[PDB]
Amino acid sequence: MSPSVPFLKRPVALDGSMVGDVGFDPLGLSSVGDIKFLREAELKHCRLAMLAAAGSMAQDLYTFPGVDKVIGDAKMTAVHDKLVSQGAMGQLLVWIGFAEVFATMALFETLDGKRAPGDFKFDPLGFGKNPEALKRYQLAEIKNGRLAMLGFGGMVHGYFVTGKGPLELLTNF
Amino acid sequence: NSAAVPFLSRPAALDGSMVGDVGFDPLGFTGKYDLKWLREAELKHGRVAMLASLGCLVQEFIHLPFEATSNPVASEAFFQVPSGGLWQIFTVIGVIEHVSNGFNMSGSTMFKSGRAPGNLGFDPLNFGKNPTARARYELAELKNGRLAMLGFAGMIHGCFITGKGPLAALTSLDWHQ
Amino acid sequence: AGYSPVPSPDNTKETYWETKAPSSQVLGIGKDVSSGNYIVASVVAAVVGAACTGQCIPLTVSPNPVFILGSFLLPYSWALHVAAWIQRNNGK
Ligand code: CLA
Ligand code: KC2
Ligand SMILES: CC1=C(C#C/C(C)=C/C=C/C(C)=C/C=C/C=C(C)/C=C/C=C(\C)C#CC2=C(C)C[C@@H](O)CC2(C)C)C(C)(C)C[C@H](O)C1
Ligand SMILES: CC1=C(C#C/C(C)=C/C=C/C(C)=C/C=C/C=C(C)/C=C/C=C(\C)C#CC2=C(C)C[C@@H](O)CC2(C)C)C(C)(C)C[C@H](O)C1
Repeated sequence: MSPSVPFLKRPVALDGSMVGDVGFDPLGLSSVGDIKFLREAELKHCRLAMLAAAGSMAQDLYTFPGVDKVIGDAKMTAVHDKLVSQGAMGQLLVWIGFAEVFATMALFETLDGKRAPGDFKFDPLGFGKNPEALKRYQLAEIKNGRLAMLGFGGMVHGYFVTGKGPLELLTNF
Repeated sequence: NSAAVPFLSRPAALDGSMVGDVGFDPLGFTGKYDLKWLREAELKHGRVAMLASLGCLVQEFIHLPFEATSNPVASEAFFQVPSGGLWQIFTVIGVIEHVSNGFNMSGSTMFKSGRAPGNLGFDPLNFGKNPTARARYELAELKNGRLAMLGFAGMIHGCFITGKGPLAALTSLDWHQ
Repeated sequence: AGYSPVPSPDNTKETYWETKAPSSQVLGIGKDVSSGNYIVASVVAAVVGAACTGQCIPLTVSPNPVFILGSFLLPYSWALHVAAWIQRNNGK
């Protein structure tokens, strides 16, 4: 079965219920552990990686006033290394750690069945109300996050090979 | 279920009775400790911090005539000031604590009398006559005390860093470094 | 007989066995993993751990963190193949 991998049996844990479930688990990593935990991890990685990809492109295009003096010609991980000394990365770490302690509480609730994986009730503009909308926007979120994980991996490793940011690379090659 | 952390369940102890409750206890301190003790601690911290923040702000601009009391920086003032006066304040604060609590200054014994948390009977001018005004004042006191806790924390740490008074530090922000 | 009941952690099951193989509750989080999955994991872990150990046998003063991490797969491969045998004789 397994629509994704047609020559493998459908993963036992994956019943097709969750959004973006094409029965893709060739190595059987869903059998080990709880699928709710893996979905929370996947959505965390999706959101973080797509923020990261958009941030890489946006840093390549624009930089805030006065950052050029601090970072020089640094791009990507070089910017990281440069601003760890300055203290920016430390402040980001402090605040993200606060949010992540509260996300720890959220994950403990999820494992107990109270919370749906990846649901933090963050909908200020109120986009997802039409249950239909949320159902589409969930699929779009998962797909875009996966594409973004791959895209950020590609961006970082292209920087490793060449030393050029994503769009600066794309312009000249 | 919480109203503050919408993605977390409402703390069982917090049920909307005490003023200032928005269901904010993500770490479950209320289940482990007495809520009345926690509220007494909260209001005491807020009151001390309110007084402290106003103290720093007034100190940096208004000074006593003596040279030992002419430091705009609060942190530096603590050490420039005579130690005897600081210890006198310590002892007087201790006496006030003892008397106000009634010598029942423990977790087990403080609320044996049954007094409501945060109520030490200090209302000289009698501003709590009107019950509705009293409820508004209670919420305002809680909010302002929390704000003062955070604000004085910021003041003291910015005094450590900048080495200047609160508003001097605010107006002397180094935009070019 | 008057001893207080012994407290045990949550979700504590009975793992005692007199069968040919334990009950696969012994493998915990990996109880639902396939025997073929355990076999492939054990072989891969053995190869990678042996390689990363050989890359560190003449230990230098600056060993590679990834090689140190991967060297822990040789001990891991043993448990993996024990789990493979357990899971082959329990129906999977
Ligand atoms: C020491 C001061 C103090 C104390 C004793 C309390 C006590 C209380 N607050 Mg809280 N509160 C405080 C400060 C304090 N508050 C401040 C400064 C704010 C403003 C943000 C609030 C805002 C607030 C709200 C909005 C609400 C409460 C409520 C409550 C009650 C239930 C929650 C609880 O158990 O909290 C106990 C909490 C503690 C004892 C604090 C523990 C601190 C840990 C151990 C370390 C903290 C480190 C650091 C400051 C955190 C940042 C780290 C960073 C570097 C990453 C309880 C009576 C709820 C209520 O009214 O219920 C009746 C409620 O709705 N509080
Ligand atoms: C709009 C919001 C904004 C953001 C989000 C932001 C973020 C960061 C970060 C990120 C973590 C760093 C590391 C950084 C660093 C510096 N900023 Mg900057 N900055 C913003 C705004 C302004 C303005 C208005 C000015 C300014 C400046 C400087 C100088 C001075 C260098 C020097 O003069 O030697 C340095 C070193 C001043 C300047 O010189 O700008 C010509 C100045 O006026 N920034 N800035
Ligand atoms: C949810 C929510 C909200 C929200 C929100 C927000 C802020 C949502 C933000 C969403 C974002 C930032 C999504 C970003 C997706 C990025 C992707 C898919 C990148 C792919 C890159 C690729 C494939 C690539 C590449 C590349 C590679 C690898 C090689 C490189 O040389 C270059 C190249 C480009 C070719 C709002 C605010 C509306 C409120 C609402 O109430 C709640
Ligand atoms: C008991 C009682 C009574 C009473 C009374 C009394 C005396 C009540 C007194 C109340 C007071 C003094 C309240 C003070 C609140 C101060 C706050 C919230 C400060 C926040 C500061 C912040 C956020 C800040 C900051 C800053 C930071 C961190 C860094 C700085 O560089 C910059 C900046 C300054 C911006 C009366 C007499 C009516 C009788 C009645 O029967 C009941």
